[PDB]
Amino acid sequence: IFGAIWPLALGALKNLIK
Repeated sequence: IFGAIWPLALGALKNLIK
């Protein structure tokens, strides 16, 4: 599920800033 972990890595940032 590597292709599913990258898309989540970008959300981890938007969650910290918003």
